Amino acid sequence: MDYHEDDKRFRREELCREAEFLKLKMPTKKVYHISETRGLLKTINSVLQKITDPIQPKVAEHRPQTTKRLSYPFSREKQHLFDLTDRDSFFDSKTRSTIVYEILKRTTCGITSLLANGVYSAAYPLHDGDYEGDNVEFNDRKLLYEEWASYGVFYKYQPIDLVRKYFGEKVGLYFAWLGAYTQMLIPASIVGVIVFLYGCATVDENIPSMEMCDQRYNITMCPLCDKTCSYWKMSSACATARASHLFDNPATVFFSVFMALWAATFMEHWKRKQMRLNYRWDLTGFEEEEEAVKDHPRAEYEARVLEKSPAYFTNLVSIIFMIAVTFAIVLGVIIYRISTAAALAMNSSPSVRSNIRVTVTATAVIINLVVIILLDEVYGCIARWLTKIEVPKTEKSFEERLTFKAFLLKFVNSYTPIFYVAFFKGRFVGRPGDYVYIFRSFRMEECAPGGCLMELCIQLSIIMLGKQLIQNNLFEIGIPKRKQRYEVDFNLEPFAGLTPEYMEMIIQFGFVTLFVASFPLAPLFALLNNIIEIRLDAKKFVTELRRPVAIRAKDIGIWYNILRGVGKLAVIINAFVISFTSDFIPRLVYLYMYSQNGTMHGFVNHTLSSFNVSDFQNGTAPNDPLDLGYEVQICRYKDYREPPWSEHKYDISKDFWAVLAARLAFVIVFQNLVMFMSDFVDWVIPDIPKDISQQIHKEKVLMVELFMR
Amino acid sequence: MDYHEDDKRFRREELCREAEFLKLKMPTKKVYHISETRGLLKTINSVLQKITDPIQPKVAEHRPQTTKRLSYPFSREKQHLFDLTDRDSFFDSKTRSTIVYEILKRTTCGITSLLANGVYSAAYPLHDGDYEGDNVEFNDRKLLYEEWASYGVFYKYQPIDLVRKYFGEKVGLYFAWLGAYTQMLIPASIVGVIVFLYGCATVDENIPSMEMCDQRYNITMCPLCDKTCSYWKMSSACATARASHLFDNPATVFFSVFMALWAATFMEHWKRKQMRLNYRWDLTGFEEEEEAVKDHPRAEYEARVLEKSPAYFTNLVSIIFMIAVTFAIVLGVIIYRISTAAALAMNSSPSVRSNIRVTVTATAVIINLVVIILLDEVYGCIARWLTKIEVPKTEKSFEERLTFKAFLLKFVNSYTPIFYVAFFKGRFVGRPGDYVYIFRSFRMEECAPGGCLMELCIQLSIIMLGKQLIQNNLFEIGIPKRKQRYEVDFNLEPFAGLTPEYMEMIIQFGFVTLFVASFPLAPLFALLNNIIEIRLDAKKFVTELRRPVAIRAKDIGIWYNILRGVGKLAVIINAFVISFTSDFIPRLVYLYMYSQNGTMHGFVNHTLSSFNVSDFQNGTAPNDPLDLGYEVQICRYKDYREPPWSEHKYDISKDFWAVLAARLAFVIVFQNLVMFMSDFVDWVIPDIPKDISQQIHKEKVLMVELFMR
Repeated sequence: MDYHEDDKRFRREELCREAEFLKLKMPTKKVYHISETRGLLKTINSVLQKITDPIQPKVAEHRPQTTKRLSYPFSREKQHLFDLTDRDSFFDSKTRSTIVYEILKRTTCGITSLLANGVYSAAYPLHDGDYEGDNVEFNDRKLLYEEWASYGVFYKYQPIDLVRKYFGEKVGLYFAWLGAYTQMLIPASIVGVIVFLYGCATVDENIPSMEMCDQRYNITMCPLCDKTCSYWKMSSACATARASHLFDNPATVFFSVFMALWAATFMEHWKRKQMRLNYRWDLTGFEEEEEAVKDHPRAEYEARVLEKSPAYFTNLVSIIFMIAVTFAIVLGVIIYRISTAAALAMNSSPSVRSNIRVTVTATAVIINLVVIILLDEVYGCIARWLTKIEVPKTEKSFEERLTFKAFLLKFVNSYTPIFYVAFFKGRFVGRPGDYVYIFRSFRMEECAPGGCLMELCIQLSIIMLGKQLIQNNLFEIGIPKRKQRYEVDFNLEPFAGLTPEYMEMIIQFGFVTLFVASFPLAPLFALLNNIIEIRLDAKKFVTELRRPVAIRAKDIGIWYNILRGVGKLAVIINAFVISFTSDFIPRLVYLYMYSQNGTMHGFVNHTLSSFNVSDFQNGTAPNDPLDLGYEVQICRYKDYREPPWSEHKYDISKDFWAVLAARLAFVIVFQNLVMFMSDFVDWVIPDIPKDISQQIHKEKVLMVELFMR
Repeated sequence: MDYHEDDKRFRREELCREAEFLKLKMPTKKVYHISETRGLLKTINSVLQKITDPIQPKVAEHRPQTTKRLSYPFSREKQHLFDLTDRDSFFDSKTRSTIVYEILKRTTCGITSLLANGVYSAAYPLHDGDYEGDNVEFNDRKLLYEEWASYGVFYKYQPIDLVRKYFGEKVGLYFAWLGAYTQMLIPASIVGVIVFLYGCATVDENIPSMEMCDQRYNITMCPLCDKTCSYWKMSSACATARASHLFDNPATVFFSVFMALWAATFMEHWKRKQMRLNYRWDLTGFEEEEEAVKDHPRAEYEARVLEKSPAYFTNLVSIIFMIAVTFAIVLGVIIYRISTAAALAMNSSPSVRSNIRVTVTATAVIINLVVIILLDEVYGCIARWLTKIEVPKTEKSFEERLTFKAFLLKFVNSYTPIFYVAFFKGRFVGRPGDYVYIFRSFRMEECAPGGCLMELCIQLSIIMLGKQLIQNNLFEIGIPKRKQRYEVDFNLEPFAGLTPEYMEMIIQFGFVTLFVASFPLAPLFALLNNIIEIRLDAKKFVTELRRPVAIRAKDIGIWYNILRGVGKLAVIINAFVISFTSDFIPRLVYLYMYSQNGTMHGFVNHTLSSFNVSDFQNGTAPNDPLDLGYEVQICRYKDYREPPWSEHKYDISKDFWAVLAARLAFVIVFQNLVMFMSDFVDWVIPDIPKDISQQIHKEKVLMVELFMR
């Protein structure tokens, strides 16, 4: 139980005589405006503040805000500056705490650096009543828990107006945006599953997968290892071919075009939605620059340079930042190197001959992801440290700049293994004549049997699927870190902002639009993550957290630029994934230039290249030839080269240049047309809606001609 | 001589009784506000209007505008709504005519459709005094002629403030923008001439031009005609090789990168410049939509549909518009076809044997350009007609939409021959085994001897150089169409807007940034056109034209979007001009893959392909073999194919695929990096300047704290 107050205060009861000395200076300044009262309880005492009327419209008229009017045309109230209710119970606790907090910022000797100084420990508004409990008299928070934050009701809409009224415009703006994201993922997921099912239908009626799964060929490949690997049948490893056609379907290209156009129309939908929201709440964009106090070490260094009586050191630490990005890349690839080398060439010790080499990939990805998740906090801390060194101007500039520097780091270490696997995997190894040795002592890396697409898909799928669960489970074992009202809310967690909360969503959006070329069904997994995530966040904002202060923002700001950036980067990278990785272009080239008939047959016989086994470099031979055939005289590998019985052997063939030319041509055409379409749907859909335009115009007319009297 | 009036009126003295009947209705409405007086003179009488004071600040306070204040902080006067001069001679004739014109628009029974109706013939403000003349008492127009509009003083700066004060914000905005364009062309031209001179230096020290100009080879090419052409020496046509190296220099690539970055920094410079101009004149962007009356056939069709008691027919005529664009393309190429066929295979008749075939190209381009310039007015008239059929909403929407539809047409017919020559010229012809016949009766077109770059350069150079002169000279032979003050100004030309005046500048900007890949030195020619053009336009606005009405705009609007569009389109098209046309990539491929040494030699011996002359299709042989050599057994052509003594003959060789792959790879890399750099310099340079920001902030502070008293 309490009376009707606004903002709390947590002092620390017992240098320290300076803490208690200066501690009473601030409330003497607070006698002038607010009516404060304090109390004594169990362990450490607290200070209380209550607003009185005759200064509250003084501060409410200090700034221009809108409140509901007296008149109402066409079944809806209108808004104006400050008049025509007169109840003395119409100021919401959100608004009351907002005004009180503005008085807290305005006077100083600010309370922010005073709070971080050590004299005060916390400064937070309280909430009315309690979530759930017994016999509460219709709490608003209880209503919000009963309608929004429970797992039982997930499929019903966001009650966005109530959450705006109770938590403020920023939090409500976040949940509104995530609502729009999850709502836009529905047709993306449905079309995703349609494309995957069309992949499932045409499995047993294609040419390449039959020709790989066929018996009676006795065709043998080159050993793909240095020492301890033998020759192997094409018909042996044929599951990966079946799933390969399940993923590189000629409908998946259509799905990629659909996804780029989907990202663009998502941007349009959200611009339109925040436009109508900024109608419904506040539209006056004349927010005062320089109003808030500056970041205090700029004042401290201004005292230093003021004693001395630079714009170069920031550029120097920007170069330091780029250095950090580069070794973030190469350290990422090093970590993938170690993870692939979790268990290499271990066949000599057990002699049990399992040699399945499938779960090895799974351990590589899992151990890999543990290293990413552990490294991520480190990169965040380096970001805060470096940005702290930079000494920016204000609070807003500090938050913006820190946001950017955090995002680059999480982008890099979160997407570098997928870039390594999708592109640079099995390209740089030579012919069986001469292998490319790294560290000048052993071979680089061979591809997966039948294509390096499977590692991409099962690696991608459990990052996007399981990153959250591995993060939540492992994060706690790692040591990461009649009752009175303020004593309840003191024991809650503090509030830290929304940047660690937006960040995961932007990266997830990356996993959607950056790799749906080789792997469809991705918006499905993002949706299944998303439904659980939104309600988990709601339960976090109600249960485990104290109230925020509700600073009134008008748009999310930087995150829209980051989304537009990722959504524009998507196109070129999907072009390279379709052309290079997906093995789609050699099928079309073989269907148009080397057909020998109408349709394709012997595509696999076209790709392979017939090495002569007598030409290894004295020790790169297989150790024990397995002799599945009686003997073996020639092995085959897939690199488009000429057979050895021609006068030139092992050189770069004609077909390599032909297929390379076709691949690059597809990159040009795809990138240009999809840039044009994505710019087109930007141009077509109006950023402003009609209803808001004519509705604010009608409101302006009725306000003026009702106002002149 | 006159007294001090503002706006004239031209009636038509003698159905007609309705003209004189309704003609007196408007001045009876004008008795209420303005003091009008009329006169009688020579041929057809006129009506005069003079403003009086006590209604003039009524209308000046009807709208918010800024006028100079009384106070001045830091050596500069400030501005505010309307107060604190009080002279009754401080309203400029521009402003007085502006207010009078607003009263002319506001009351109706509008004067615009009344003017186009037939009752009134003209309605124009007059000017003070006269340009030049004898013993004038310091005319402002005389000052402007003496300082700005004369050819004698061209190199001195634009007096932009005076022209804003005397002609208004729109005209001054035009001349300001063109000033920025011409000023930005200086370093572009200097770097252009540096690149051309670097081309001039390295002529006699290269490999390919020596190898073409060399004697002692006796190498012969295939005849390049159907019947009446013989075999020819490579050393014969060697001027075109020399100039070819003069144009496809490996420094010209650097110049192309410089030009894309130049276009982007031009956009930044002009955004910044109109920002400071909109500081100096008017910054309140809250201009009233729907204030002006609507376009009258929308009211007429609203009367029709109002009797009946569509949004599809506009889409249908948009499809009609796209049809018009397509046959504008193909008609353009047809016209080039005719112009190339101005004199074809005429060698049979004279038997004089000149056969120079150089001036033939010149006649093709000249006749071509006559056809473009004659066709251009037709396309303009179709644009006005079609847009008239569309029936838009307002005047502003009509001007915008007509602007767009005019620009597409002039873009298409102005750039289609250069697109045909640069790309599609000599690509589609086959090998000497089988030629590609168009119309199924005769051959398509061969390339120019030694490269199709010369036709591009000499065709481009005289369009951009001579289009203006041919337009001005031919345009007049084609029949294209004590004295009192208003009788002087009646005999002047009317005013038609700025769209035919912006249009030539945007197309010229196209000729700069769209084809500096194969042809440097282009900003030089644009500069030489430009200096003459700006002063010719100034002399036009002073001498041959009556005054405009000075509608206050705040930016050029649509033309900035068109400039950004062209400047963004420049990159991809420069990539294709460098890669495909410019013959730069085969030099690099030969320098890296078929070197046989360090540097290049025998590049020409590498390119040619050795056809066997015994394999023509019974009549495609040369008619009379010229027999410059005793006999001839093999001819050579440049198409990357295999010699006939191999088991495969005349097929597509390896080198064709290799060079094609290299070309497309260059297109990808160039387009992406130059998009990134052009986006980068957009991001770096601040769109807002510092001085304007802090200066308007200081003005706001001083205005408020000076205002509270």
